[PDB]
Amino acid sequence: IRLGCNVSAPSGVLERVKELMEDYSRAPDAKFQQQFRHLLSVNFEEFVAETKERNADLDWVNPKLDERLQLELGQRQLEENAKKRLEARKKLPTMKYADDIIQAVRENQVILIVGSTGCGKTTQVPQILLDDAISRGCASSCRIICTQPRRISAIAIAEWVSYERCESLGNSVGYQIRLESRKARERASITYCTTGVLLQQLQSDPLMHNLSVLILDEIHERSVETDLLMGLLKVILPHRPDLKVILMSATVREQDFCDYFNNCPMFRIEGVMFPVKMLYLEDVLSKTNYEFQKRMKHEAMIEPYLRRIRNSYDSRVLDKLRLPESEGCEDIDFIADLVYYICENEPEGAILVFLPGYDKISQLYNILDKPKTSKGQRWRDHMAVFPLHSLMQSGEQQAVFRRPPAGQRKVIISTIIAETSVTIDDVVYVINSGRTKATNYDIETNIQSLDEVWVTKANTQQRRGRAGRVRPGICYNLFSRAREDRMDDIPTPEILRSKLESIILSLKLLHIDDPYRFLQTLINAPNPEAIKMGVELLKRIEALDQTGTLTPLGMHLAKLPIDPQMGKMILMSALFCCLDPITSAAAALSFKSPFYSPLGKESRVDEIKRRMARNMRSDHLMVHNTIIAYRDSRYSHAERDFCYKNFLSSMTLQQLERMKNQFSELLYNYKFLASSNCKDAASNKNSEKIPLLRAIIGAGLYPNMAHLRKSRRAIHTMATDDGRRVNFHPSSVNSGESGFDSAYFVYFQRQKSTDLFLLDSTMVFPMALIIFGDGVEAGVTQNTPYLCVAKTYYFKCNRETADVVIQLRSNLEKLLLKKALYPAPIEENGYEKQLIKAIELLLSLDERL
DNA sequence: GAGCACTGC
Repeated sequence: IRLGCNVSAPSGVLERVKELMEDYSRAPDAKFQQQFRHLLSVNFEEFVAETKERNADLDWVNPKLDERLQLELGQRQLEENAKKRLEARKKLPTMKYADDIIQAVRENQVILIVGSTGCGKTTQVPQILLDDAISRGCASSCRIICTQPRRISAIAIAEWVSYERCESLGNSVGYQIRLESRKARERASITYCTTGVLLQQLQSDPLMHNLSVLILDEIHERSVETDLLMGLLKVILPHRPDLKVILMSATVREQDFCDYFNNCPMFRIEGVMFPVKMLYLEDVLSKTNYEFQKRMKHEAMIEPYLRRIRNSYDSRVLDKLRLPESEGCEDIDFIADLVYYICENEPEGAILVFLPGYDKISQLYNILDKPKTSKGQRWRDHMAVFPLHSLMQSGEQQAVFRRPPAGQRKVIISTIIAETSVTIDDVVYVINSGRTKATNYDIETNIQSLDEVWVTKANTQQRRGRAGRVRPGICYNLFSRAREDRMDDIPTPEILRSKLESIILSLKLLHIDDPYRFLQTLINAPNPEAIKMGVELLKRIEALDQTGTLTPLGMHLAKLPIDPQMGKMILMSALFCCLDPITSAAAALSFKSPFYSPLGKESRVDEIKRRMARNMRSDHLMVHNTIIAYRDSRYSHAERDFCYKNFLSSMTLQQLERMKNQFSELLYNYKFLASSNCKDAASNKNSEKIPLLRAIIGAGLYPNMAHLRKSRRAIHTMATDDGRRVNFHPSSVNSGESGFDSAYFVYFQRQKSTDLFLLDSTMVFPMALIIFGDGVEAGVTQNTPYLCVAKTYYFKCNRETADVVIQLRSNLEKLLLKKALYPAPIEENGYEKQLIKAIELLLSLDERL
């Protein structure tokens, strides 16, 4: 055991802390406690009966509305606005199958519709079912929900379908995503939403009584949400005979979902796309004749294949396939040369280059922008080159979508973001490197890593279609067919990649209390060891008790749309009156940083982050300072100038503001706050006390702790609490800095790439970790009295301070349990405030002097 | 000294 710095507090402070604790100890309506007791006392059969009675609205129909919309449909089908657009819709393959889909839905609870791009299933199926219900005089019984994986798709599809019906958004078609909606009319309507919106609405309507038809789209992508939804339908559907479900998939292991729901009926609907010829590395080199130079394994892969194709290609072409760097993106000049090849030959059209990540995008951009080869210098001024990455601004401007100036060919250098998330319509040419990056978690070492990997066959098939939107395209794959043969069908289903705390907790509000039993019923069952890791984390933050039963705190956290650790932090910031900085930190961790990282500007970005961090040694407080400065720029009508100078996305900043406001409104509704405004002065009295903000941030990121031992940019010797050496990620505001006031840090995420990095950190003080943490005990190790935290970090502490801190923790636990069971704002002059004051006083001792 | 991509009444 190694003893750390002395945490003893002065007698004058100890005296006041004990006065404040004893004032707190002299303390003597709750509808939340009755709801929590009721949830725990009902079995699943009762839960089902009670939710039926509470969501009965769809038991009510409106015969005059039914008659009126039937009449209006028949009439307006003779108007000349529709009946053009109806003849155009009938060109969509899905409309050929309308009557068979109507009949199959009528005869089956679940059907599956399988189709590729252009088939029209997403826009036409909801309309077919809606117009049939209206035609049959059933209109007001029809409420159709169609889930989408992505926000932008929910909006765009809803707007398109609304236009096809000659309606403004909000009549028969609507959309709902998080914090934005254009709601359709209540009945005889189609709503497009993100899958997560529907999952959240299950808390109020767990058996889905409030819709007649559920359409799950893009299930072949195997997001957590749709995988979970399908598992929940196995619980729900036996209790909902009248509910209809239409599953929708691209043709990517479509049979999995058919098998998963008994053997349900499956429609295969043909696509509409222009042909895209597929070339592989052998064909590419046979065209360009590019010459390379500056385990194997690989040799066992390529040599049998070179035998099979020996007569179809020149031997010098085949011989290049034996070079391991011929495949993938390992040689960027090879890729640049293929770009030049397409620029010289082939018809006009844009080039879309799929590369794994930021680093290789930067390399290809620099080669094309500042070429060393004469062939490149000829082409430099004839290309319009756009790097595309989730951290770069290019996707948030218009230029990459519009056609380039005449005589210039657009070249887009992209990550997987342009596979689905981002769409460029004038692309005729795709260079598919076959490489992406993936995050991998190793259960046994508890290490998350980011590794360059081969893409899957489904990825290659998706990238190929990206060349066929306008005219016949070409897809150049930078690997051999032998490499393709070795690729997996699909990416690992993301639920096998996921941390499970939030899911397990949310299931409790649906009365699925045994997560081992339910998650085993998914299409791919997560590792039971990851479920246990999820349950143990939830017991550690006391969202579950030691029996695994939901606590009052756990119920509150399940009702916030954020990971429970950060939900806890937000709730603590309400009690400790730091709401605004803490919701900023939580929202940035839950969503993302507002900072861009544009090509070549990375040291400039580092300097901006430094200035926003204001020497507070926290990436989390840095984000909040950014938000404070962003508000000032709006108040100054300097918003654009501010975002430009500081490399900030105003779109991300505005979304972070919306999320902070959602957290504030929910806490207000749950009676933890007197005001719903996250800036409200009452909720923020402590928001400029930095040691208090470090304490609350620590309370949320605990137990992820690190300890720095080191001197010198500076070199760092630092280890997380598990003993593994780490460094701050270079993008972090603590990388390379020296002179930390404290050697301790908390962090949200640790990740291995070239080193084991902390991607974000806040410098913290021991006494804060001790007050809000666990594994706390006082004792004597050598002859020195100590106080420890997590049974890991042992601090010199005298008896007087130890006994007061241990007593403080007991009262804090008592206060937290009571606020969770009986939510109410902490009154300024009351008993509970005196315990808050005791803690503020102890934490203020670490203020920067 | 480095950052695949989604998302929440």
